Amino acid sequence: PQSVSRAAITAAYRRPETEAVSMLLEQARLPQPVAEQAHKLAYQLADKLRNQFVTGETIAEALANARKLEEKGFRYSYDMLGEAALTAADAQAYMVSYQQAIHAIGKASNGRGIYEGPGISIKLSALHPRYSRAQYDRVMEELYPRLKSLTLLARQYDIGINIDAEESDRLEISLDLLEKLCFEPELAGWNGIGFVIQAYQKRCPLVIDYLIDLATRSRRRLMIRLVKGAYWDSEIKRAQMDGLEGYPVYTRKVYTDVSYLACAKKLLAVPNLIYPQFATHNAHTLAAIYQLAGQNYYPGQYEFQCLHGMGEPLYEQVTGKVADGKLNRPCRIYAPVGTHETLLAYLVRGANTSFVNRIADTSLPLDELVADPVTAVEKLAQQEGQTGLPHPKIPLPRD
Ligand SMILES: *N1c2cc(C)c(C)cc2N(C[C@H](O)[C@H](O)[C@H](O)COP(=O)(O)OP(=O)(O)OC[C@H]2O[C@@H](n3cnc4c(N)ncnc43)[C@H](O)[C@@H]2O)c2[nH]c(=O)[nH]c(=O)c21
Repeated sequence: PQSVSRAAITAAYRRPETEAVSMLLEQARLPQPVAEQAHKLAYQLADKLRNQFVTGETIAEALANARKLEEKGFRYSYDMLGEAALTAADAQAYMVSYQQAIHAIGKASNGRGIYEGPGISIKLSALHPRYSRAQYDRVMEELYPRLKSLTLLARQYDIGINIDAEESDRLEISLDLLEKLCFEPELAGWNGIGFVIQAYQKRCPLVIDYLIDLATRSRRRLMIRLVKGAYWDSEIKRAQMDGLEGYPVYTRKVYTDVSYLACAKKLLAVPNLIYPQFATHNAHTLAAIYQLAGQNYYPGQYEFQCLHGMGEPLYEQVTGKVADGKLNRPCRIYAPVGTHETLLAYLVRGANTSFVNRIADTSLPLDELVADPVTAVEKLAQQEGQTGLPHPKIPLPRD
């Protein structure tokens, strides 16, 4: 059974890009004081940037190697990576591996809790055979009890447990799993449940409204990892192959940047209901959130996140003491754990390296690198005669 907010999500599924962008544009606005500040900071972070991906083969080794950056203010979220589960036995192997990881992480956490201590990150596609194409009934029957069991194990140790986000046609299933989990009696009062949402989806703002509703109804604070989205190519491909009325995601990168900012504001507005975790390696996005979060930061207000191997050089400037030239804002490192061989997944994941490749391009000016998304959309509208038009090289599926 659904709440009104929950039922509201469907409509936005693949709504016209011009409409979606129009609704959101001004919501992504940086106040003038904020915008100038964010630009200056963004500039100095990217400029400083213009001047290894596996944390450990086992969780014990990952934990051993974590002190170095934890001492500097970083936090960690560990994920036992590997291929999607194909059989129930694969799923169970992953289950066993997650359980063992939680005992180890919990022990190392040693009562640090869900904010300051490390946490676990899980992938639903690891926990159910052929999840990408699995049926609702079977997921609820077989996946849910695993998710609940892992979550209770994390509560026992008081560590955060985060649910990943995958392809857009998995969204609704994942939300049902989240809703049921939030009403478990044994989880009452505990706020360590975490969930990923993807800004590149047109449904994202509506998903946020539902999450706010859910946190309210279930009397908790949700830990929400806001990312841009990792599956853009395949989202575009699948909609074309299926001949849909439109895309579930934006087709221009700047639109996703606009969406991320508008969504970040919505998250920050409700400190009682949400602990926002801003996962980005983009220097402007970081700087903007930093200013948007306002004055009088406190540790439990929010955190940044990044991928191991991609984010440290940026966040070395952010996490740490102000006396040392840092910003004193925590960053949680997402740390893949497993045999280095199984790192092939990393290589498997252009779209997702937009900013990091652009900052590597020393022929690209820093000022265009850290340009305001909203301002850029207005410029595009000026040139093209209308706001929020789809990428010119990507027509609708039925074209
Ligand atoms: N897991 C997860 C967990 C953590 C801790 C992090 C930090 C990230 C992920 N995650 C990956 C994430 O979704 C992004 O792919 C990644 O963080 C890179 O984004 P960012 O650092 O913000 O750099 P950017 O500014 O260059 O953005 C790139 C981003 O823009 C979108 N894009 C690209 N091209 C586009 C076009 N033409 N039109 C619209 N949008 C376009 C893409 O989203 C691209 O990624 C991750 N991702 C998940 O989906 N789910 C997860 O659980 C995690």
